[PDB]
Amino acid sequence: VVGGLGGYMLGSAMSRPMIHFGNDWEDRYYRENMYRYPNQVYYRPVDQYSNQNTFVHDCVNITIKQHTVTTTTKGENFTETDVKMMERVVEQMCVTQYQKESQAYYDGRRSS
Repeated sequence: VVGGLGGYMLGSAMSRPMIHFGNDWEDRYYRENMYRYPNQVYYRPVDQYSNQNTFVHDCVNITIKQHTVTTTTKGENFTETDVKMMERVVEQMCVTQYQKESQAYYDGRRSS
């Protein structure tokens, strides 16, 4: 727990997507430095929620407050640029993550 976190669950596993920062150099810089960013995202269970917006952005909030602290406490030091790029990343991650947390719920709750 990040010294707060009301129960937050970690993700599953996703990869490096191919972001669209809309600057040529940004698309290069990320293509090299993408490994700095997390391979999972922290979410809340779908068990009540409403609004994909807040699922993704509270996920992005916490995750960019977790994989900072988790690493920024070991003497890594995330650049400003990395932090803003990581936003696009963890946003597109947690989009796909909520597709699991909704579907694995709504389909898991079938049985046979």
